[PDB]
Amino acid sequence: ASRFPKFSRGLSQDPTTRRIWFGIATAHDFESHDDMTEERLYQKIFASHFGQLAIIFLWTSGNLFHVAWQGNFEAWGQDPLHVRPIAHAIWDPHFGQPAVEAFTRGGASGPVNIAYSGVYQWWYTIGLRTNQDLYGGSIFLLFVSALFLIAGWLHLQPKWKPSVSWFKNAESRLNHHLSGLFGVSSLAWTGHLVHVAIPESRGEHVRWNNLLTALPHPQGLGPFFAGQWNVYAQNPDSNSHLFGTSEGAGTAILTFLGGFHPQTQSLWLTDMAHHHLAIAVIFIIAGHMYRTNFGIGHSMKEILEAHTPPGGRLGRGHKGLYDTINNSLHFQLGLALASLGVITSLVAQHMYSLPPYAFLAQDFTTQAALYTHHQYIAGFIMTGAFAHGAIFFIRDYNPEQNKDNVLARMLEHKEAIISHLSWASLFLGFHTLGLYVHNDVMLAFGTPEKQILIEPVFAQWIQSAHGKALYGFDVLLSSADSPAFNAGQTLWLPGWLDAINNNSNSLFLTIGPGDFLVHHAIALGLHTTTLILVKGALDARGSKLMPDKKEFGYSFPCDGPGRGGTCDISAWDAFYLAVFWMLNTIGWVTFYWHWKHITLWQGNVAQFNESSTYLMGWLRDYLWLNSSQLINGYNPFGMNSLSVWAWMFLFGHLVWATGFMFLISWRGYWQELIETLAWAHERTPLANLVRWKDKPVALSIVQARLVGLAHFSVGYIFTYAAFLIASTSGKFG
Amino acid sequence: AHSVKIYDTCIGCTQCVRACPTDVLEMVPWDGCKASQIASAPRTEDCVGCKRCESACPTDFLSVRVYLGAETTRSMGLAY
Amino acid sequence: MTSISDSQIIVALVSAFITGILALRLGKSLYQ
Amino acid sequence: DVAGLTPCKESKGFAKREKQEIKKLESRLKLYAPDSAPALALNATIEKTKRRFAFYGNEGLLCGTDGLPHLIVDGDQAHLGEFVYPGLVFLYIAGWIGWVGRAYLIDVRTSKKPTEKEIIIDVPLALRIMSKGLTWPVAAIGELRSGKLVEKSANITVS
Amino acid sequence: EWLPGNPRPSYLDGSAPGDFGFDPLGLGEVPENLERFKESELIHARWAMLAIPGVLIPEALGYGNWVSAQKWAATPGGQATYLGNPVPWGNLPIILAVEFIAIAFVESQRNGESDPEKRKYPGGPFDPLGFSKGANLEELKLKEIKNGRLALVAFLGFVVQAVAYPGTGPLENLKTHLADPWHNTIAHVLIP
Amino acid sequence: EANTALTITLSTGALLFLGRFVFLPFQRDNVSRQGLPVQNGVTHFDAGDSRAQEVTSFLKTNDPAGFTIVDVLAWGALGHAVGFFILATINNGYNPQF
Amino acid sequence: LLFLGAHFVWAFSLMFLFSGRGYWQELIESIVWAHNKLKVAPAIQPRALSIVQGRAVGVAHYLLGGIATTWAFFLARIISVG
Ligand code: CLA
Ligand code: CLA
Ligand SMILES: CC1=C(/C=C/C(C)=C/C=C/C(C)=C/C=C/C=C(C)/C=C/C=C(C)/C=C/C2=C(C)CCCC2(C)C)C(C)(C)CCC1
Ligand SMILES: CC1=C(/C=C/C(C)=C/C=C/C(C)=C/C=C/C=C(C)/C=C/C=C(C)/C=C/C2=C(C)CCCC2(C)C)C(C)(C)CCC1
Ligand SMILES: CC1=C(C/C=C(\C)CCC[C@H](C)CCC[C@H](C)CCCC(C)C)C(=O)c2ccccc2C1=O
Repeated sequence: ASRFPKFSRGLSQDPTTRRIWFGIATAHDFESHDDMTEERLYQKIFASHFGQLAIIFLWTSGNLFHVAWQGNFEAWGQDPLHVRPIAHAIWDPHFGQPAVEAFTRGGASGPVNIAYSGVYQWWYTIGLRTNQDLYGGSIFLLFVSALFLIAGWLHLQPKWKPSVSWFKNAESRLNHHLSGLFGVSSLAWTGHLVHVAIPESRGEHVRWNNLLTALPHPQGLGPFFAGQWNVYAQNPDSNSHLFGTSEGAGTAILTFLGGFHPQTQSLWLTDMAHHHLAIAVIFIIAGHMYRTNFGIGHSMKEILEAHTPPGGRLGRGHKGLYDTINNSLHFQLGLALASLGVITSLVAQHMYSLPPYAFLAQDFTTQAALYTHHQYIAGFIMTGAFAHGAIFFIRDYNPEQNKDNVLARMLEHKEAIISHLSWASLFLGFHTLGLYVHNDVMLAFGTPEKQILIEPVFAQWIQSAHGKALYGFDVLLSSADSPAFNAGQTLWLPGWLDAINNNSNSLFLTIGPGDFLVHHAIALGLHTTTLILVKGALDARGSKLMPDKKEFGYSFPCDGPGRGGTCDISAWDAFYLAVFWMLNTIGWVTFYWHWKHITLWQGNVAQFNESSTYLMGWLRDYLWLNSSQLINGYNPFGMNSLSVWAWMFLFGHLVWATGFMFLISWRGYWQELIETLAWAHERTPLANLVRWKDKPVALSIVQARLVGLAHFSVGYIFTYAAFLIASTSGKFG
Repeated sequence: AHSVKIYDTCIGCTQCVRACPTDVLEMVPWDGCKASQIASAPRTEDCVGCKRCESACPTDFLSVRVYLGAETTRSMGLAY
Repeated sequence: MTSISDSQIIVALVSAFITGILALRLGKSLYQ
Repeated sequence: DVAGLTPCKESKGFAKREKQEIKKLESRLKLYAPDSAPALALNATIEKTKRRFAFYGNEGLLCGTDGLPHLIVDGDQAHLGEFVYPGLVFLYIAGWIGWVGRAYLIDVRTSKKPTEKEIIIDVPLALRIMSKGLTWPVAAIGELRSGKLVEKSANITVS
Repeated sequence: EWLPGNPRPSYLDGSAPGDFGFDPLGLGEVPENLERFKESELIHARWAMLAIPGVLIPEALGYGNWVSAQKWAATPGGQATYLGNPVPWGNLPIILAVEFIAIAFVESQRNGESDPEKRKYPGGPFDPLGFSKGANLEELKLKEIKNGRLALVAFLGFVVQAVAYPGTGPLENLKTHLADPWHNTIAHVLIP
Repeated sequence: EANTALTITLSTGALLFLGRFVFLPFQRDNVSRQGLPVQNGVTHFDAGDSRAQEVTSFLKTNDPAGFTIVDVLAWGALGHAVGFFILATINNGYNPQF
Repeated sequence: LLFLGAHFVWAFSLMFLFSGRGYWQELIESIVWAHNKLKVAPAIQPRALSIVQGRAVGVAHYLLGGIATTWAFFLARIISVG
């Protein structure tokens, strides 16, 4: 309390440098602070969430301002396919003149950075056209962040502090959040689309000054209240429409065309409008479900209690889970993180194949960057979901209240779960690695016709069920006699079939034996990471080796060398181990995506179709082949604009290597070395005049694991980001 | 400032006391075992956390347990 | 065709300073 | 045919690959004496390549665009030899080895010192158990139905 | 009794109508489940018994196939032709709304019953002739449940034979069996 | 072409009739069984949520059946929704031959 | 082939180098339950490798992988261009 860790006495009284490290590392864990009550915990969390919102909005405002100030948004808008967007300017005093010449891209007057976030396409699609629009948005977002800061400060005041019962009103919070935050927000977005952005793509200009007089439709709101909702879809945009101009432009606002806009190769705007309108209606209806102050609606506890199978196969069913979830913040955090990870993976998978932004899918580097970014985010989020679930088992789980319900019966057959997961992982690993090595041996001996190439007929059958007429399966949407084809042949199927039978886009790419092998390696990675995380979560409360782990908390180094040795015994260590597998799996996924799309964009898909069936093919035709321009960023003959990416590549290799030092070498060596260093310092003339305040010590065991994992992950991310950006920007194809 | 607890499954073999490198443990007269003695931990302020006592305890599960806690210049084993 | 005026930059900087003051107040409230 | 795959005999690219391999082998052969051992070895390799290509073409394998055989494992009656038959043979062999190992473990469990027989194998008993593994599926189903295959009172940790 | 000599389950003593101890899957082990299953069997069977005469009679009299009887819907127009005469109120939306409202009211009225015996056998206004007063309830219930189970099996046969032979009705398939029995049977579907 | 006023009137009347006469006992006893959102065996308002006090002035009834204004709103919303669904389906112009 | 195999073995050593014994002991406990369920548990009780053995296995497989990678690289290059 006296010293820096004001929230911890044990850390405050520590005389070593461990105090600073652990005060930093445990600052944002409010349940562990001294004299912490539930009410203070909830209010502090609520204010911190306000602060996070303010930070997010300031980040967006900064992007907008820097693009409006130093970017060529208007020049890019004039010629989207021939101008490189500008992220921010460069002012580095350490440059030399050749670098200043090399980084002057775009139409800029000085060195700049080319943007790969895709915000140009997103802002252009939603109606923003000039720099004044971006400036207005930046100022507005500054105001919004200020509003959230004021809100946090106010709702922390004694008069305005909410009570603990307010934070536990699940039905009312879910009712408002589901109705407003989802349905009304999507309804407002549909309003923006219809009222502003659709006219922009047809050569109109609608702003705040003429919003009240510019009709979205020639006969506005007449048919809507007359029941003639089909009037708004009469005249869609033509296939010869030019985005941003009135050439071949329709007047419909809610079409249901399906497919892609031919000029921009993205989804129609009116499709997106009807989509967000339907989503808004569904969410607003779904909000009016749970009971509140008006005496109608369902009650979530009664729903959980009623659902319980007779015959006792599930035990007591979902009984008692309401209080377990309401009183545990870690259970809620785990559920939210799992859902968010699934949703992020969905975003990544569904954005590369159905691009929503005009001019995207022609900026190859942006597409690759977006995919990799959100996929790595999803992986980290999933690992966090499992970690905070393990924290729930250790901290908030009460065995007596969850007597014989589903939650306890999960702990009941945990050995069966872990055993069958181990079997699945072993099976996938053995037979997949065996097939890869067998193919390697076959091609090494000069006989590539002896390799085991298995056709992925299930995924091909699914593709044919979608209407792809390449594999000759002739089922469902591929069959003209099917009821589904006849039912959909007028609403959405023309455009959808035209898009899915095109072999130039990324909508249901053609697949072969290599794709089969890679999806199987991905399945191996998923089941193995799940094995590690589930083993950590279920064995968190105790095992045969240490039956009282729940008394030692979530994170602790070990239990000593007794009983054979107990290194890496806590559930935190299972998190630590599973992070490596998560990184490896996401690496496999991104490697596969990037190589397939490189071959697609160069037009040479045969190289992937032939070289992906063996591992030497990967190592030779992906990495070594595509690292040429990257490693030639700077050489004894000068430097290119890829110099920064080459430097980042080497930087990532170096940081990743440095992480190994913390990962492999442990503490006692370093502690003794520091002891010798302290002796040396105390005995040196002109240096004894200076004394340390904190006694130097080596890092803790858990701290060493964390620092090694951090250096490792940073090196991983920076290396792959540099390689991806350079290998896709050197060619742009 | 580690905490050392003794549980009533102790048999008084005195191995933990002999194994302690900082004289934290000692034997105390008791009733409840054939040896009629039990271990005690009065000098827990001098415990370093080596867990030799736990390694020396013969029992299905340990009768002596060490719970690591706040670190001090004595717990850290610093000679400087 | 627009290029952002200098007075616009002045306004943005002043607004950012005010937002920073508000953030300082919120952080002080959280710490205490 | 299936997934737009052509038969190997009908396909072009299979024959092209055969021609390329034979041409490479003959180019290597051009350096040696006609009656020397390297010439005989290279000729043997050439004949083996010809026989392999003929067998693959005549066995009824589908061929991809790149000219290499592909496998079908969805259960098709025309391609059972690709997956289903070797799978059944492997299942028989693996069940045999696993079943005889389990039987030997069970028989050794009731001994004066099971660990000694665990490291030093009782060869006569092992041979008897190994020979009795021909009809392992029948014995396995027998013990599954008789209730002598699974256990109910096993050691577990604190739930 | 469904299988001679087989032991009978404990809960299925043999007192309920049509109780032959047939329960290989053990679905009636839970008592409340057993009562619900008894009522649901009665309802499904009564519906099938009332249905299949309407499956047979139109085909016998023509202008009907119980699958082409639904053909006028899912077709623009045709909202007519009950018995060869157009229906003045044959439109699909009004038919659907009337059926939904009427059946919902009737069924909700049924659902408001406390006594399980009255749940299965209401009596009173549903027995105008008082057949339930002649001290023959057990035999009548056995006959009802037997004819009902036969009707359920018959309707399942109708559905499956419609799946196997699209565009045909039951009597047409019977005439096909009678036309050449040894080369027109379920073997042509089970064994292609 | 479908009459908007007639369709909405008929649909809302049907839903209101269903709610008032047909499904009213089922709604009543099911909402009686699922009484109130309850945390740790006590309701939110009694647990101390001042904003969660039930409004009874807005729940007063004078119908013999106890039919409430919120019930009116719910069944009328369903009626308007079904009427607009029927109107849009009739005016869709999409007539697939099945 | 040995170039690829040596990169593989060097990677394989990292799982012994980066991990600890308690995790593997608990996983072995679960697997031993699985084998016990079918009356096929071994008489000699399976145990995770000791701490010193884990370190030794890691360093041995690491050195083998790295040295074999360099071996294959040097021999291929110098036989080709020498
Ligand atoms: C209608 C009223 C209403 C509204 C609008 C909100 C809104 C909010 N509440 Mg809330 N709340 C309400 C009533 C309401 N509440 C009531 C009645 C109670 C008491 C019972 C509470 C109690 C409460 C608590 C206790 C907390 C909140 C919090 C929050 C915030 C959540 C963080 C956030 O912004 O998520 C934004 C989420 C979305 C916009 C949903 C988007 C859907 C998915 C995720 C993405 C889909 C969009 C699309 C695909 C992507 C497009 C993006 C673009 C780049 C293309 C959010 C602003 C939390 C907070 O942060 O505090 C400040 C918090 O801790 N509320
Ligand atoms: C390849 C990665 C890598 C790197 C860079 C290091 C670095 C180091 N290790 Mg090491 N180590 C590694 C992997 C690595 N390790 C692995 C994998 C293991 C496991 C076997 C070990 C095991 C190990 C042991 C057992 C020992 C070391 C030691 C050392 C130190 C050597 C002496 C020294 O000060 O060097 C000086 C040179 C450097 C630190 C690098 C050059 C400086 C760079 C260029 C940056 C300097 C300027 C910088 C920009 C400052 C500005 C910062 C500002 C911008 C914030 C040094 C800190 C020894 C030690 O403690 O030293 C006495 C020692 O005993 N390591
Ligand atoms: C440990 C723990 C935890 C955690 C957990 C987790 C983390 C989990 C996860 C999980 C997950 C992560 C899951 C996922 C899932 C998913 C799914 C399950 C899906 C499904 C889907 C479907 C089913 C679909 C379908 C379809 C199709 C296919 C097509 C179209 C149509 C449709 C839609 C129908 C917690 C916190 C609880 C707490 C306690 C402890
Ligand atoms: C008194 C009385 C009486 C009378 C009564 C009456 C007359 C009633 C009425 C009632 C009513 C008359 C009601 C109503 C209601 C309504 C509502 C409540 C509505 C709502 C709506 C909505 C919510 C909508 C929505 C939407 C939109 C906005 C857009 C489109 C889509 C939708 C549709 C979703 C009598 C004679 C019997 C006698 C006794 C007493
Ligand atoms: C993987 C791993 C294990 C698990 C590995 C184990 C248990 C070693 C297994 C060795 C082999 C596979 C055992 C083979 C057993 C018999 C010889 C099999 C005979 C039958 C035929 C296969 C011949 C540890 O125990 C460990 C301990 C400390 C630090 C790191 C680790 C570590 O990383």
